[PDB]
Amino acid sequence: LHLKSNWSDLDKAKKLLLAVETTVRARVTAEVDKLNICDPQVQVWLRRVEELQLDAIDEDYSQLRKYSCLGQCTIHAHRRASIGRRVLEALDEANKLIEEGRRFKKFGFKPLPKIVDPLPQIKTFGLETMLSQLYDLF
Amino acid sequence: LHLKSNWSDLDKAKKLLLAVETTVRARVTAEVDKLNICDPQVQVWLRRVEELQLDAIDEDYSQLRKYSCLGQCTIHAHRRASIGRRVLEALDEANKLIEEGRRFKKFGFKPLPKIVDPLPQIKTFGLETMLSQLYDLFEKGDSNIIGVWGQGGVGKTTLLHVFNNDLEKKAHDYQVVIFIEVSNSEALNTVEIQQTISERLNLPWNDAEPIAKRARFLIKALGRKRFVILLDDVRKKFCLEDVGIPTPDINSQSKLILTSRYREVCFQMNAQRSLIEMQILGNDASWELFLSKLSTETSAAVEPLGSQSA
Ligand SMILES: Nc1ncnc2c1ncn2[C@@H]1O[C@H](COP(=O)(O)OP(=O)(O)OP(=O)(O)O)[C@@H](O)[C@H]1O
Repeated sequence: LHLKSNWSDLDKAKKLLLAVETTVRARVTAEVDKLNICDPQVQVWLRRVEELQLDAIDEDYSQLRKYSCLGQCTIHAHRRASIGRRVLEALDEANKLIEEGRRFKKFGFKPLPKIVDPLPQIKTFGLETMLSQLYDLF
Repeated sequence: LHLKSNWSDLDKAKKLLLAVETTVRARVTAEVDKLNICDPQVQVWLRRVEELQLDAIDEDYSQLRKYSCLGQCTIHAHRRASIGRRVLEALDEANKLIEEGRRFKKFGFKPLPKIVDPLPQIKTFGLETMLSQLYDLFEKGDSNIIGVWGQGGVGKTTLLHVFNNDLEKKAHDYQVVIFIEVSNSEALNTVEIQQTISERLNLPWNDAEPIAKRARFLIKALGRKRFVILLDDVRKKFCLEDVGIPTPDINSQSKLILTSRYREVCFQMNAQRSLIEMQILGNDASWELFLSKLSTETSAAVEPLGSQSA
């Protein structure tokens, strides 16, 4: 019976993937604090991690466990194939994401300097006319 | 007969796994002592080690050893398959945990700086009214710069400490609260302030970076965060952009709180309309504070009521 072992491996992979995602997010947040934009590859990896949605197969396996009351009954044995393929797909996808996740070394890059750098914006009075004149000559 | 050899290998793996877990836990404890949070991967590994529960198969094999009286009898030979699979599963799982356990090199990481940094919480008396007033201007106030003035040593620093410590009770949208002690000099020692702000924002401090470039860097850094900076006892007018603090505007949710001994310098900070005068404590508050600084051998000589003594 490989289904239970594979689902347990999926549980371990899910926990370890949560740990890896937490570490990566912490590093990316540290880079962001330094005025740096997140690395595009790391952003794609984060998107794939967020879109994994292991909760769906978790609830699906729970629903099957509701009917896992008799192994002998086969009325519900048809959906075992769906679980058997989806759990394996989630497992090897998670393994690929883990192997990629552990490998990043850079997590950000300095963005190109902005077109305009903000300056102090102290409240002004009656400067509209001369500002318009400056725009006119500019 | 591979069962006995496999169980002996499981025993060796269990002992070596206990040793590995002890070493890893020692390293994690050392990292924790350094204010560092445990590495999530190491935490998951520790959880799996704790959830291994080799004692269960140990007792199960002992129960089988009670019936291990005859190899030939099939009465208990049925459970040999269960032992044969569970022992192997425990063995190769333990081997995987060992190979992973030996490989970690980092065991912790510096956590993100807290929303509020704790400050001394010396016991206060009769500060509730002015604390409520400070909250009123901090929340309702339409001006992002709040100025407080009063006589020297009337609790301005104490009010800032208690207010900053009380901010963690209430919920707010302010990510970072910064406490700055400007009264260290009248020459505006900018390096210490920049280091404090950089430390509070998890920024990597640099030694050879010029002051003006750092000021621009912090101005950009504070430009995306709703911050609450607490200047303490400012004594001369100084440009906020010079040190790196952006002057908050109505379009931003950041609030600036400063204290001073002089009304004029507070007026110079464009905080003329978030001004509160620090009134001295009342007679009842002064009396209840006075007892807190007296020994009972003296206090029990003064505290009791009813009987009147000089
Ligand atoms: N409500 C209070 N209850 C108890 N102690 C208080 C209270 N208010 C102030 N203090 C005491 O005042 C002492 C001096 O700090 P305080 O906050 O009064 O100074 P300050 O007004 O900031 O002074 P300065 O003008 O020199 O900067 C502290 O040691 C503190 O114990």
